[PDB]
Amino acid sequence: ALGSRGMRIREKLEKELDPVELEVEDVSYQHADDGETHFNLRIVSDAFQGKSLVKRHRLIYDLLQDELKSGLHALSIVAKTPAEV
Repeated sequence: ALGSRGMRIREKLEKELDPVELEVEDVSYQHADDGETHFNLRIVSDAFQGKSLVKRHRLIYDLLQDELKSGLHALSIVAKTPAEV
């Protein structure tokens, strides 16, 4: 399935957000093993309660910043609470 970066991204989000639903989709092929440069993320987590869309976005970027500083180019983020699905 996922390459090494994809697996790290999934594990980091699982560890920090304990999401009820999590999808990590490598879409590097759309922009270019293709490099693991682009992922779509769909995360359903309690941790987003009370946070604006942009705050949720920035939270995820912060958690994954080490990837962004070493080959990860873009993340497309859908971040919802269980109450929102």
